[PDB]
Amino acid sequence: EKLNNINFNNISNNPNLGIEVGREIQNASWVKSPFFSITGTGADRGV
Amino acid sequence: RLFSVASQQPFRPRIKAQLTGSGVSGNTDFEANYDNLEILSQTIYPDA
Amino acid sequence: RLFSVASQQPFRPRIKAQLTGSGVSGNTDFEANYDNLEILSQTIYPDA
Amino acid sequence: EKLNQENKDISIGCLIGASAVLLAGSKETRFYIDETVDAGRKSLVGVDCLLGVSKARYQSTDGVVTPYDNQDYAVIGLVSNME
Amino acid sequence: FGNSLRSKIKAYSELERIDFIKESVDSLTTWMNEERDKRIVASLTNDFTNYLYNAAMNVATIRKAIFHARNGLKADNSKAFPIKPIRATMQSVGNVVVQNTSYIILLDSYQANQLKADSEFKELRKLYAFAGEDKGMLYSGLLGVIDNCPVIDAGVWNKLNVGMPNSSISDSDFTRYLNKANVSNIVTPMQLKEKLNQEDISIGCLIGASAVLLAGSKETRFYIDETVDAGRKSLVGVDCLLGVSKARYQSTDGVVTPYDNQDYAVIGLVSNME
Amino acid sequence: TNYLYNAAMNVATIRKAIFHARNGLKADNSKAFPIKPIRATMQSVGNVVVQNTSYIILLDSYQANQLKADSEFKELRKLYAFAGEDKGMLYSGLLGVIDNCPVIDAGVWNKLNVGMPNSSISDSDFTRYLNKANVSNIVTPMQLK
Amino acid sequence: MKQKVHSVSYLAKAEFEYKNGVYDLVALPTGAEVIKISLEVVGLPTAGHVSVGFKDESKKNYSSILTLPVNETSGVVTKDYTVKSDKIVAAEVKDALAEGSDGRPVKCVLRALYFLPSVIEVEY
Amino acid sequence: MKQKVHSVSYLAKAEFEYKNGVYDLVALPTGAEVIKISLEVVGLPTAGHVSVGFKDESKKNYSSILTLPVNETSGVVTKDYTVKSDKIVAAEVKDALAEGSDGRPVKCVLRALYFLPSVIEVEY
Amino acid sequence: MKQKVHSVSYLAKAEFEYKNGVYDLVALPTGAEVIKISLEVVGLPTAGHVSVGFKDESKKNYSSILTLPVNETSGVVTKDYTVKSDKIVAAEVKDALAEGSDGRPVKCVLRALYFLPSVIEVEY
Repeated sequence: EKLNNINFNNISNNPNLGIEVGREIQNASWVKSPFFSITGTGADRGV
Repeated sequence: RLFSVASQQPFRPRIKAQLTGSGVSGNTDFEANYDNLEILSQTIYPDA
Repeated sequence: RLFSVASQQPFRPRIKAQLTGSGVSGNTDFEANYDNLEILSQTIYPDA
Repeated sequence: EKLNQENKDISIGCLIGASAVLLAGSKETRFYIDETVDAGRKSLVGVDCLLGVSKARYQSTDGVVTPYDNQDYAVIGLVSNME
Repeated sequence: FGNSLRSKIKAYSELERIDFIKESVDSLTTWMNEERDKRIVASLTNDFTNYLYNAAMNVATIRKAIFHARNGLKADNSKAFPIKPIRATMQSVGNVVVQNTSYIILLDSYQANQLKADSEFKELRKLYAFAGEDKGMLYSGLLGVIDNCPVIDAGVWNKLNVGMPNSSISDSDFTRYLNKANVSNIVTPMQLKEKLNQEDISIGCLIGASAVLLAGSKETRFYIDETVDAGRKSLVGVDCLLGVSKARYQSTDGVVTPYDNQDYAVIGLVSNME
Repeated sequence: TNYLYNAAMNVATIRKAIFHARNGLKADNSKAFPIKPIRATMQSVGNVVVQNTSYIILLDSYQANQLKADSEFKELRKLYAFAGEDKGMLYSGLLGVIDNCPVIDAGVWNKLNVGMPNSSISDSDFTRYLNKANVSNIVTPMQLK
Repeated sequence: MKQKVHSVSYLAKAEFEYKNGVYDLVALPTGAEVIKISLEVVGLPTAGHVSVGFKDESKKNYSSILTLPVNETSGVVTKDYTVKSDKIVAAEVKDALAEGSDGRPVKCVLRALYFLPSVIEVEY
Repeated sequence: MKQKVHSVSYLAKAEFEYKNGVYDLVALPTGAEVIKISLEVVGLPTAGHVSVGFKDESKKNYSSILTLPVNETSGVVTKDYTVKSDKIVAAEVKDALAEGSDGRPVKCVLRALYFLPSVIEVEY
Repeated sequence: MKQKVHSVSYLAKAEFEYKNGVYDLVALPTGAEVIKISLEVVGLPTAGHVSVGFKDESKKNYSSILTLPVNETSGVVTKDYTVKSDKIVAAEVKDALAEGSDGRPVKCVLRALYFLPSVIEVEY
């Protein structure tokens, strides 16, 4: 029943504070293989 | 990166991972092997 | 009570306790007895 | 059982006040009409609702203690036997 | 081949604020890109007729490979036939033309580093700096060219993205990308490691003209089915048909040539990675 | 989660970090995932076109000195000079780029200005600028040491 | 690897009250792929047998495929069946009197899991 | 010939690691037509029993329907079930120590094939 | 109560003519949930065994899972299987001569009921 001691809580645990989630989901994929540059319709293409 | 948030609430940015699933081959219906889109998130809390 | 909220997010109904503190009298200035704005909250998650 | 400890069946009523329960979420139930089942021979009609029903019972946002805290806002139970 | 995703109920989709069609189409575009690239790579690094093996890549082995391709030699000097170059120019050094030839070299990332941490490669890069020939390659961390052949860090094969394979890829996860109608024999990096272990590894390639043949459509089709679960759900699928095959050119009649069961324009480059 | 320790900042460690970022290996060369780059461009090696990744590598000024006193850094600067690459960096005291990645002298964290932290920053002082609502665990530089 | 498979499957559940007679439990199409027939006795019988088998829609082509005495109260056919004009699953109880030992009537439940004759082509 | 049949069927597969405890493997709806329950032991146990049965979502209504000692390492329920408020398939292992004879932990896999309560009308 | 279940199920039926050899009956995808394998002998064999098992698409990874002598003429595998690179159900007959006692050739029918690797999420 201790009254008014130090809190030690973050800005979380504050129920007045509401969370917002981002509409924009970011793809975790960025790498691009070189094969498109190799691939071609000419007779002298690697692919 | 800046994440300018109107109403300056806590934010929750999200990313989506790679689709690491073997699909379907040939006439097999798409649905015989569904892939799963996994989403990852984290919460940003303000500080005054 | 109906709480129509756009985006159908989990809602945060929120109330205030009535002020039950004696104020000030006469020339006494407000800061000699500040009143406390106490807030109470609840979370309503949706069900599909 | 709680009443028994402090066998007859019981019946439950209540005195309710303003904002006894809270209906968060839209009132717009959604209807889905799929006239494509069986290549379009058959139809399927579905109804869906997202609804948050909660009996009003608030919690303190900090450590302050309040009479309203952790109590039904506007509901008083009334329990009798089934007879 | 193709893949698909089915959504949550529209209530859940707009609850967690996901635009399922858009995100699904993006993710499936990524999946299909990686899948067709893995098709090409798996056909490319399938059973090797001639492959060189050095415990670590170096300009010694790159030169040996460009050598064997340019004049048509095998590891044990079985002398198969010369690999057609990607580009075959012709220039005179003093007063005599020599027909210099250009290839492509796809190196695993571990192999690219083994080449980077290679003495002779360091002096070669130094000399290019002095001459000002490969300018932009030491600045950019790339591998430049060797003997007129670009050396490319393709990457590593894993679940997330396509790259040159290695012996850690399981047999099943490799044979998934082989047509089995366009390949006569299957030799996975597991099997190749066991093979050269008779006397973990990482595979690279030397590529000439028409090393891998693609037949059919390079285009991709998307199918959007909004009418799932009466409409609460949508199904997004992605599909393409494409025949990939490493050029092999068996025969027409029963006559035997040096071309029969020979990769037309591919030389393997195996090296330890770890 | 992923950090490389060397007794001094040489170009070897910088390039090792670039390699781990580009290919996605943990500090114990185990496979995590390729770090997204600050920039990703297309560069032609011969006729082939590959994708190059530029990160930003922020060096504590102690580390910037350790790098300026690196033999391999001097060799690389000599090569850049011969090839006519990024110029006016040794003259203007900067650190140039390494594997397409700008190397930055950030400074030293003190009471006056901001820079990369040292093991001399107090745990209390370091935490003062941590939200503790936006972290999973606290590893101050003394704890890292 | 490529094949044709049955992609449509149904389960039919039917109850009868376990006393002498013949009951037409499940109807099957021609070419149906009957892959499970299970019979269950809900209650405590005292005397009698239940025989499930196949018979024609009209003519008297009954032939038992699973016989259940009183004691075990549950059974499953040991064999798989392609429907060839025997399009009725039927059950007959030749011996049975009132419920016995319970006062509450004895039930029998038959569940038939079968695949439809339709096929689709799939390669893996 | 006309009837109502269950046209929707699901299979639920769940693993647990075969040491003492209670696990809630499969959730079933009311009116579900449970037609196959199979339990499998992956590994070489040395001592213990696995009992699978039905229990409530909340209250302590557990009752074993299939018991598996160490030796046979596989089992299937001999009976068919219509879900009536017992909407949890659960498995308990009362006796078990570490893996034994292998060095690699012992797995148990439960597969439940059940038909949904929905019915459709078909005539043949 | 919430889970992921396999909602897609196929049945593959294949016949062979019961004489010495190896037959590739059913093709399965990786992650397939094989829940029933049944073998049936149509006719009256006089001598021989049928062994059904799993093998690779290419390499010689055959291993019998169900052996059937002449007498019983029907069998079902006692075990459930998740397909892990063993994507061929195969059957071999090592001993067999002509039909015997009938004059009409002896058939063997294999039915494989398996659930596709795809899963969906359901709560009850």
